[PDB]
Amino acid sequence: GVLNQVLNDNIRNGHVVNQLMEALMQLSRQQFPTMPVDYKRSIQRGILLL
Amino acid sequence: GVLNQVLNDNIRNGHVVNQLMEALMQLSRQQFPTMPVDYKRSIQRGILLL
Repeated sequence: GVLNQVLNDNIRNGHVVNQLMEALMQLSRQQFPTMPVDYKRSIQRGILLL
Repeated sequence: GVLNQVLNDNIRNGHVVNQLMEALMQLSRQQFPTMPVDYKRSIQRGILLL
């Protein structure tokens, strides 16, 4: 009888995080040409920690 | 009725900063063959600040 706001049924059986990891691993695999090495190093470590 | 020293009308609508940032990003992406890495690093950090 009651309306309900339900999640996707893909968030529930957690596989969204695999797409997230795919994206983050890709961004690790790139280079940051515009920016120095220390900045990229900081960011890529920050996402390896995830 | 009065003379006036008007600006360009491409400056009033801030677009010249795009020319500037494009030039700065080019200069950052280039290497400094003749010079060390600490100088390049300092310059490129100073360019990212802006």
